[PDB]
Amino acid sequence: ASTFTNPVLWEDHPALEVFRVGSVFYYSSSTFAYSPGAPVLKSYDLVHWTPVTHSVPRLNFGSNYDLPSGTPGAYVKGIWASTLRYRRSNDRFYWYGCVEGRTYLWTSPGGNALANNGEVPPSAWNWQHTATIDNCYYDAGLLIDDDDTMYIAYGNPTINVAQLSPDGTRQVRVQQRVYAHPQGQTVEGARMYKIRGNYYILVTRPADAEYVLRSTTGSPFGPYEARTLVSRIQGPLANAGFAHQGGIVDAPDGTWHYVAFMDAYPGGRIPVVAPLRWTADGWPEVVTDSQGRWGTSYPIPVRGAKNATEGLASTDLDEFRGTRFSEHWEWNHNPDTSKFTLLGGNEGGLILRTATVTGDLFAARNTLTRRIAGPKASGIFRLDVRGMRDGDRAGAVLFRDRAAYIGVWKQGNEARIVMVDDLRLNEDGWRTASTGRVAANGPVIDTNAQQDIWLRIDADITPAFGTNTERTTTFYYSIDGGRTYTRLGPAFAMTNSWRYFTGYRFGVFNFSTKSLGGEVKVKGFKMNMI
Ligand SMILES: OC[C@@H]1O[C@@H](O[C@H]2[C@H](O[C@@H]3CO[C@@H](O)[C@H](O)[C@H]3O)OC[C@@H](O[C@@H]3OC[C@@H](O)[C@H](O)[C@H]3O)[C@@H]2O)[C@H](O)[C@H]1O
Repeated sequence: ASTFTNPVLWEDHPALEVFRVGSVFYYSSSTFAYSPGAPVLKSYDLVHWTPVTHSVPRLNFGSNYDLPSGTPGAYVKGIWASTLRYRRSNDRFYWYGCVEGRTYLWTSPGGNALANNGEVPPSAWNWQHTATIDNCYYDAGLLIDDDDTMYIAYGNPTINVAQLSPDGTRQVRVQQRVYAHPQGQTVEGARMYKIRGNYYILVTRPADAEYVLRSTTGSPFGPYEARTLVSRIQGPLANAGFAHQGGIVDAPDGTWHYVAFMDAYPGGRIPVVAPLRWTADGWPEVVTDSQGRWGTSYPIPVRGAKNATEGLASTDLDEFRGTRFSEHWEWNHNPDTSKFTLLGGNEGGLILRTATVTGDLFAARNTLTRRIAGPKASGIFRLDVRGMRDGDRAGAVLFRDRAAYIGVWKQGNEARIVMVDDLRLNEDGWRTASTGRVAANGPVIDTNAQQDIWLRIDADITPAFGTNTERTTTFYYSIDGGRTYTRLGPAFAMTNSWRYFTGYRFGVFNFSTKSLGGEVKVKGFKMNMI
């Protein structure tokens, strides 16, 4: 396939950093209070991406990341725009991110990637907390320079550059205000580069432009001068704001590409790719289509690229086998590890024991989530719910700050299917605004039905950002082994607001309104494109 179409991945992976090691491209994204945090995706062509690891296996940023006492928890805090690079000299990946005023470094060995055309064996990833720096590198962009000195560009509304110690664990020096926009416009989203002898920093003007800065002195400390890379460019997707932020990366053939993202709410922020050309005077420019738009299709960045993949694809059936989750799953806040187990053996399965007593889904620990692929997808959870106890509520949630679910309520000796809507957080502070209402009752389910209940969410995430239209999701259940599905409840209208940042997700939850002791088994999950 000699060309590709935008977007390259229709899944919420915001604040991307991209770089190349040998034959492999790596992409790092932001995850807020979702745990594990800071996913890493891998590609051979900048187009087909597979998740391979997460840089922060459990969030270590403070006790609120364990959701100890309900809303506002650490909702919409945690990992904002951060940065990742691979250091050849010690075969180590470095992830830095500022969270609530301190900067955290997590590192992993690379399994000798520099020597194996950039491949990291799946077993070699092993991320550990390596340092904390007592300066906030808001919207950090790491550069490992050609002489092995490490720098971080950061800031909002103006850009600073810090020099780190040789081991990357301490700040040695900061130059403040290496760039300020001359008309007082806010910039942020720094990514930092050393390209053919010169220093570049990419910054965004939220949320519609990207500037390229270049050091006027040839020093990493600048000062820097700017040119526009994109400003309010049209395409390649409608109703998804503007392509901005992101970063630039070289393919093995020496050609450069700009990987930006779109505000494709209600789905989230998704990556788009364009080629770059370099001017004779040493600046990069986006290659547009014949109409000056970010093109819907372009030549493939790598020809005859490897197609091999690690682990389960986004749409692959996941029966929760083995000892670890696939790279697609993330908990809402850190999980209580004493309250879930992956069963292993022939069948696998995930046991979710109730971990929180609450009437409020947003206060519940151990809600397991994953990204919805767009523009439309069905997510199906298969459960055994015989272990539910009085007051337990479990099910499949369309999860965000305006949420709905289809699930099972156990009251006394009755288990029944319900559809619940009007679950809402207040965008001003993220306290609960509504704990929901039963919008429809489904049937009472007997023990045989309880042993195999299938819960289905059909979500439409077709972009609607900036429009007056809200997309809708519908909910279904099966109590005949997935052979027949029955619709339950109204169509649920989804928010287009950007304030929660993360897109809508599919999730499975289990909590109690009375007491702990109950459990469900999640036998499987499947996402189908619809
Ligand atoms: O378009 C959705 C996302 O917005 C960008 O993120 C920043 C955001 O930008 C506003 C988006 O809507 C515009 O109409 C408006 O004019 C933009 O300002 O809001 C600002 C910012 O968060 C702030 O960052 C600095 C920090 O110190 C503040 O506490 C924090 O509120 C946010 O990053 C993003 O580009 C796009 O995806």
